[PDB]
Amino acid sequence: KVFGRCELAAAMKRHGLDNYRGYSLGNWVCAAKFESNFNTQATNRNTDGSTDYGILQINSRWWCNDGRTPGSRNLCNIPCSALLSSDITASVNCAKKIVSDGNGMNAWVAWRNRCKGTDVQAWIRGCRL
Ligand SMILES: [Cl-]
Ligand SMILES: [Cl-]
Ligand SMILES: [Cl-]
Ligand code: NA
Ligand code: NA
Repeated sequence: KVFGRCELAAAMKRHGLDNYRGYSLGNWVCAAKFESNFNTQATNRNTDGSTDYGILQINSRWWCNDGRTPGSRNLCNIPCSALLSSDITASVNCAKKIVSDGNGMNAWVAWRNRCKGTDVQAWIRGCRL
């Protein structure tokens, strides 16, 4: 599914991401925009052979099992394909683990480089929330 900006904001809010670990909703929307262009089906391979999945580009090296990332962890205890669903629940639940692991949203390179330090509230401006 390709979410609209406000549609995703509302879904993320409903799933408890607003202010989760201190990160306002606009951070999460911004991260999703630049990680996946709001596309739940986005996948991208990494140099190391892991792959990033879904709207938040969660990495099979650590977070999910895709069966082809040898020696990797599955800290979210999910098949990576679950992160591609139109239902963002699995992505959100796994993102909550990631963001809680000590590094905050710096786990998401696009967030670091394109959202952090910007007016992220712009990403939810105009949305009925
Ligand atoms: Cl915000
Ligand atoms: Cl694997
Ligand atoms: Cl933090
Ligand atoms: Na992979
Ligand atoms: Na994801």
